[PDB]
Amino acid sequence: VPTFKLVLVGDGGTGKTTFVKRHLTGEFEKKYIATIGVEVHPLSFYTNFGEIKFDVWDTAGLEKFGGLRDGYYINAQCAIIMFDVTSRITYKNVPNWHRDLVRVCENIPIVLCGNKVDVKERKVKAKTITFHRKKNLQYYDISAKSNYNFEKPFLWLARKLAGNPQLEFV
Amino acid sequence: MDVFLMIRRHKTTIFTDAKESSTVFELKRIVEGILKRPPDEQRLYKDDQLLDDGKTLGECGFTSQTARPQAPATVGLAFRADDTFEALCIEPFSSPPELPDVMKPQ
Amino acid sequence: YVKLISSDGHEFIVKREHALTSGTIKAMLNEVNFREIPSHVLSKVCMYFTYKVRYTNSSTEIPEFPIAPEIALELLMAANFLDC
Amino acid sequence: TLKPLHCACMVSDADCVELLLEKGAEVNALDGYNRTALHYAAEKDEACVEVLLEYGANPNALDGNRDTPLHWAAFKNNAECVRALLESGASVNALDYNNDTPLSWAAMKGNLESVSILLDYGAEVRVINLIGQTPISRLVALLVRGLGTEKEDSCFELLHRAVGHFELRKNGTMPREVARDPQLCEKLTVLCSAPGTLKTLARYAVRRSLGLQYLPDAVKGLPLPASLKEYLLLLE
Amino acid sequence: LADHAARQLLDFSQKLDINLLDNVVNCLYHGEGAQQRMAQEVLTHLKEHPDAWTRVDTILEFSQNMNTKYYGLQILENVIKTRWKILPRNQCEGIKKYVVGLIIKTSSDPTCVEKEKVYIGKLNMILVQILKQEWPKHWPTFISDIVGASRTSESLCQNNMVILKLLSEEVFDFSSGQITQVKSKHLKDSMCNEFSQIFQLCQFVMENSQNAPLVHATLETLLRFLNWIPLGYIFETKLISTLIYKFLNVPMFRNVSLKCLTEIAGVSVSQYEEQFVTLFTLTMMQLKQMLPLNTNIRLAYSNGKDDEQNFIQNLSLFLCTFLKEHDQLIEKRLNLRETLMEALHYMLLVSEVEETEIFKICLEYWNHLAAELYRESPFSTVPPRRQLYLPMLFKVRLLMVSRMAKPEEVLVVENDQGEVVREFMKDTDSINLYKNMRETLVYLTHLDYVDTERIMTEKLHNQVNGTEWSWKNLNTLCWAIGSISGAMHEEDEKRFLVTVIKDLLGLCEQKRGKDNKAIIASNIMYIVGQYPRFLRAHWKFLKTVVNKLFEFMHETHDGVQDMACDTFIKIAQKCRRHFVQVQVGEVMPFIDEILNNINTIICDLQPQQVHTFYEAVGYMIGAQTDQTVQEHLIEKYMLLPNQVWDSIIQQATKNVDILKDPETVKQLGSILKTNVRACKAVGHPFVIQLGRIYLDMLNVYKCLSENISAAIQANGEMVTKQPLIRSMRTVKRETLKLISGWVSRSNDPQMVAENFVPPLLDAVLIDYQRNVPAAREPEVLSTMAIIVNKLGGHITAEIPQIFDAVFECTLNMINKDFEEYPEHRTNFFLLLQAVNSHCFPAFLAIPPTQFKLVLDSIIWAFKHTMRNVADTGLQILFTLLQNVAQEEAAAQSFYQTYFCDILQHIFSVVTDTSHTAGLTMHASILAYMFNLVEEGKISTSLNPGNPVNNQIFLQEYVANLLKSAFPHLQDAQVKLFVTGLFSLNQDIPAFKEHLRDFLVQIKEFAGEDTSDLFLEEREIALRQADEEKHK
Ligand SMILES: Nc1nc2c(ncn2[C@@H]2O[C@H](COP(=O)(O)OP(=O)(O)OP(=O)(O)O)[C@@H](O)[C@H]2O)c(=O)[nH]1
Ligand SMILES: *[C@@H](CC(=O)NNc1cnccn1)n1cnc(-c2cc(C(F)(F)F)cc(C(F)(F)F)c2)n1
Ligand SMILES: [Mg+2]
Repeated sequence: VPTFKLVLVGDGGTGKTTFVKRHLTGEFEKKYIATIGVEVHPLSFYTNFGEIKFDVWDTAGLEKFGGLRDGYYINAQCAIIMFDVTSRITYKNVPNWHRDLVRVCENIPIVLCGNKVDVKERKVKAKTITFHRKKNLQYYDISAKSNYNFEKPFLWLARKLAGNPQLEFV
Repeated sequence: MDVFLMIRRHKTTIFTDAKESSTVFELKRIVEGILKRPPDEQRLYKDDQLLDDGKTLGECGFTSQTARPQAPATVGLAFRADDTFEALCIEPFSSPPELPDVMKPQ
Repeated sequence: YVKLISSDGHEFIVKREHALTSGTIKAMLNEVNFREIPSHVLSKVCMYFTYKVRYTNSSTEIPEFPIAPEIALELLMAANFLDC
Repeated sequence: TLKPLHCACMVSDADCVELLLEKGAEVNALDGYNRTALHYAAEKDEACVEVLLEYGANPNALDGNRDTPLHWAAFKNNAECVRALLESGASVNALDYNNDTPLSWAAMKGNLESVSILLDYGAEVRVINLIGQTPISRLVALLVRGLGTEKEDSCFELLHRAVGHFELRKNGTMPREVARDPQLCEKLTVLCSAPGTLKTLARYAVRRSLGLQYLPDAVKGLPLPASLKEYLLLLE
Repeated sequence: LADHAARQLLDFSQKLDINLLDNVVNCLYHGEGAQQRMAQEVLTHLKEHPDAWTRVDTILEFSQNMNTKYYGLQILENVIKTRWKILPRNQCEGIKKYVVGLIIKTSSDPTCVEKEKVYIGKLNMILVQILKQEWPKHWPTFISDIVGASRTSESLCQNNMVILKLLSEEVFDFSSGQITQVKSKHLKDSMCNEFSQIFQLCQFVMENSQNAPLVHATLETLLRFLNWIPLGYIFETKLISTLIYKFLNVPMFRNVSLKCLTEIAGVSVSQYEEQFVTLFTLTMMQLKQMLPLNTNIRLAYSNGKDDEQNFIQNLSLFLCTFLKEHDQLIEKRLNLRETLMEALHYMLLVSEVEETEIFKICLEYWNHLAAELYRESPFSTVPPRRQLYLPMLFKVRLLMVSRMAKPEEVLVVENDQGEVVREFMKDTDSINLYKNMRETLVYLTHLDYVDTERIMTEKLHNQVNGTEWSWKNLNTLCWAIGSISGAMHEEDEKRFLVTVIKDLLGLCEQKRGKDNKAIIASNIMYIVGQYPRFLRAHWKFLKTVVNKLFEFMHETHDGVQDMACDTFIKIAQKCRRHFVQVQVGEVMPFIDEILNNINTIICDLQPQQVHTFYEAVGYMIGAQTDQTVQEHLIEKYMLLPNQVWDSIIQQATKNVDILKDPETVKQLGSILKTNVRACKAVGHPFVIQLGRIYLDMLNVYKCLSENISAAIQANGEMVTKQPLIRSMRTVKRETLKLISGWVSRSNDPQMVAENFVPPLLDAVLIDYQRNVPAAREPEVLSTMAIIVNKLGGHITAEIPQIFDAVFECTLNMINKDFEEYPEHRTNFFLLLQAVNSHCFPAFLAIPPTQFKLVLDSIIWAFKHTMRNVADTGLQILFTLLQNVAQEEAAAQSFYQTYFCDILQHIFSVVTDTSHTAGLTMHASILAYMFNLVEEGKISTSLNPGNPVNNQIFLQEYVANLLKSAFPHLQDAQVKLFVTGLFSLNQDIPAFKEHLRDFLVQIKEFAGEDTSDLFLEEREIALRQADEEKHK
């Protein structure tokens, strides 16, 4: 049956672990438990064309608690490079993570997610996220707790990966 | 409720409103009001059918539904011409002209 | 009451205020003679007088006033002359 | 889902429609929406309407609801379109599935020009559609909402003159929406209660008598005085 | 499980078992649970130990599976990054030769590439690190050797182009934050000198070679290099011509050629105009060749595959960029007018693509064009540029109206441990898209308002007769109609909106069925809400709209009621004035009629709609100017909820245990929510309503606090899942929200302080202190924070009481660990910042122990991980330092007691990786501290060295501290860094970059001037910086 793996990247303070935790169990988490190394989370989805499962790998975004760095990316077919709209610096680091990712990937499907749009202090102004364009990256404004666009990244990745532009979750 | 009656005799024409319960004697005083002819010297007809002076308007051939102020009912009247009931004669109105060409039906 | 005489010589008797509806009659104001109004129109205008004064300021719906198409032209002319 | 002539009417280009009418056998041809191209011509421009009418386009072409092109011409207030369609012989009292005559739709918008033309061709004012509305009723409903301006006032004036007399107090009382406008409800009530001058009634009877022909030219043959025929043309 | 075999991998006393290492590395990528956990742990520990050479030189040889060699390369990269300059030169040369040999052996095995693609790429990365650290001086011939090997064979040329790409990246785009400023400058200078030698090889492989993989690699390399290549190579050669002719018109090269052409076009130089013109002309010719003007681009994209979609997007990018940058040039070039129009048509066709990103890209240029044209002349439609562009504007407007992002954004969110509400978003991506479209459309309307009117009329009519009837189309048209608002003179707006409303009502009558009726209802309700200017000139129509809205709020069909309430509040906000006055022909102000009917209008709305409706009414009342009339209005306005309030209060007085009745608690919460909305809308005068319930509100708040504390004690934290507990916590939060909101709106600080404040201190703060920590309400702090922010000094006297009540108990929550109780941290530090910024004298008065605890709290604050907490801590500290500059009496004591510790803590944070976010604040604080030092302050920080000027003692102290933290730093490094601190004192950006530079060095076992220090260069930079801040 179909199966893939998924690796999460993005400097700390941008909700990398919260996305996977929510999708796994559904309830939000507030504590900023810094991620260590990588955690393997088996994930599942159901669509009009059946069930597709992701083996999600959560790479810590902190230089001090990262682990193997790019080695985690070796077998990955898809990944989300995420940041925070409230913290401007988290955006300036997106190109660095993108570089560290591609050099070990063959332009696989990659989605750029700008987290924490529910916060009303949008430090990362819209109209200045032009980077994702010139690297053919799919950009989503998202929020982990308010669930805004909370399914678009996975849906788009499934569409590009399983190869079925009519794919849809149910 | 009440009904409106059209009183005619020869070229004469008089209009009035009368209740259904009104007796034809009431209409006799109404005639007297403008005409010097006493009531006994008056007799009334509905399309030549003599009207009993004691008969009430409701029970006669006149009623509000039958006659409207826009659509009255003609009433024939006769005097004692030479101390004798003159034969009822209502002079009809001048005949209407002929409809112009434009107004004929389709 | 007032007595109305048509062009054709027919005479019509109506109470004052009823017949008073006509502006021509108000200007006239106990007799009125018409050289242009035939009897078949004088009776029609009298019926209109009673109809209007009966349904004047009527709360309930006013039933339509039937008019014969044949007389319509001279009926309108007479109404204008009397400016009822 | 439409023929090229219908699209040409969509753009409403006189040259395109007239040159395509060389194939004009499709002029009276239905399409995906059942709209005869003359409908679009009426909706858009008068020149297309004229040129289509030149080549035997059916003025009374129906549709999915039988809303002949005259109805749409009136609804859009295309005065020239309406007058041309009528002059070419359109059914002034054409009835849709709701019986909404073109005059009813013209009143729906309070557009003065189309209403004036339709009355001038002896349109029927006392028509009532299935839902029960009437031209004057809809025009009043527009006034209640406060929309419109002196133009709608003049349109109401013309309809009041034409209808001879009218009543709005359904079941002896005004409709709820009208009630909330006392300074207008009073005017409507006093109009309803007034029987109407005999001259207006005679005018209405004459206008019914004339029928479907073009009245102001028709009245020229009448022996009535000039001022009074003008009155018959709702100049007062 | 094999952990007993696993933990040997860290056994460096014995030779590595390459087989076991490879097995564990592979199981990492093909393991799970404890296997993956301990595998990654062991690998991370293994990568850290010193004997990396013995492991690498063995793994790269005897490793079987590729990722194991990859892990070995990662270890060697760590070695090259950390210990490079301290390796013996023997091992240096051995490593260089070994890696170059491995690269040559692997690269040339097939003709162009092999399964080692990741492995060879990482080998390239290793060599790139070696080159970064050895190139300009130790290998002055590497570039020539690379060029020669490239000319020799393609199996070497392609990998050499990859190497050059990687190096150019690392040297010109990823330098800051990973390489010292001076070293980066040196490398960039060397590359500037050595490029041409690469450039000729590039031109050869581009114009003569024909190995498609190689040429694609060369095109990628040129793209990357173009970010910094000297423009002489770009615009003064045949590169553009070769690109266009030989590579833009074949599927596997057009993408990269187009990217390169885009990058070239983006340049903004002025004297390369002719090169740009030729670029545009040839590119358009080629585009016509491959992409004919009449192509169905939308269908092509929908059916096309990744290559076609990418080409479409990059075509869009090239056109947009070139036009935004130089379109004026071609516009001036008369003969190319046809090409200009053809490009505009290209972008029109592309705009039809359904992809959001592509549509946004095109809309960017569309907005730029519209704004430029509007600036050219503000009057509506002759301007030259406008005269030229006019024919396209019709299609521009048609597209803008046919597509229009929906302005609204509504979400359903559950919060407060299970309470669901409705929320709106401000500036998500979709809202910004709508904003851009609306701005462009408004400009266009200012150009040709008549044409916009005509188009919108036509589209609406098309909807009417069913020719184009569709919910999607109707909604889009309505959003487009609402987009313009006041865009035209109010007479034209009058006519246009009259026509639109007539048509929409006609359509509503025409259609039938609940679905169509609901859709049309939502549509018109939206349209009216967006045209307050018209409504304020038509009292009758406004009244009718309000009445119809009232009618709708009784509707049970979903979606109607919410939209009705939203429209009502939107109308009230923009039209509040007309509801509280007698309009012509009116007897009483319309507000009075509304108030009398509040009983029945809301008989069917759910509580949220009720609150929104009350908010709208409150907005409507605020317009009232007469104080007495306003008071009567407010009395009647709040009459209804007050009745339930008083009933519940009386019942509780009879028996307080009713407060444990969930229904009563819910009703109280609803009443408080209504009051909160009313306070938000009405503003300051709402106090009259507040005073009527202030005392019993606080009393019930206290009672609920007691109940919840007892429940938590008897049941622990788990009981918070009880809906009853949820309800009490609701009540509390809403009470606090009301109080804080009114204080925010209030404008009589003395009256507030002397009347409403003390009851809080009585019935809230001691409550907070008494409650079990778990149930303590974090919002409590925010209320006092806002109260202080508004009152300024008037509340100063009570600051010690507030602090003794809340401060000590709060810190014990947030000092044990960095994580738990985050909201508490945020609220507490907001309160602390407010106190410091407005009530500083309070800190002077409180005992010195309390001040010491406050400083400890600030340090603990800016030592947190969450960036918001850290920034708040740093801002608090900076404000505190600023204020102390005035309290000269205690300023010296504060310095002597805390300055050295604060400086130590700042350096501790800066020298840590997990806090680079607050680099700017660190720079500002340090610059301020050193300005205080150098400019002169009376006291001396060390009694034994009393005559010793602080300017010297601090230098020595900081140098010693840095040495203690980082022993491996060379004394010259630390001395230069400290001297620069003074030198870079007034140039805050220079100071920040100097801090980052120092942060770079500490990560490496730097050598004794072994290609790291550049001391003379730094001396010159700092000495002038010292002169710079001097003057
Ligand atoms: N406003 C807002 N904050 C969120 C949202 N999701 C998560 N957060 C906050 O961000 C933090 C996310 O922590 P993590 O899940 O570990 O993700 P991270 O911030 O990238 O940290 P690392 O995974 O270790 O790199 C949480 O502690 C939340 O406080 C959200 O949807 N909206
Ligand atoms: C037409 C008939 C109607 O009322 N449709 N809506 C529903 C829906 N569900 C049940 C019953 N009726 N119609 C539709 N919308 C309007 C209308 C709405 C508004 C607004 F203010 F609510 F937007 C105002 C007006 C106005 F201005 F009074 F004409 C009409 N009418
Ligand atoms: Mg995490």
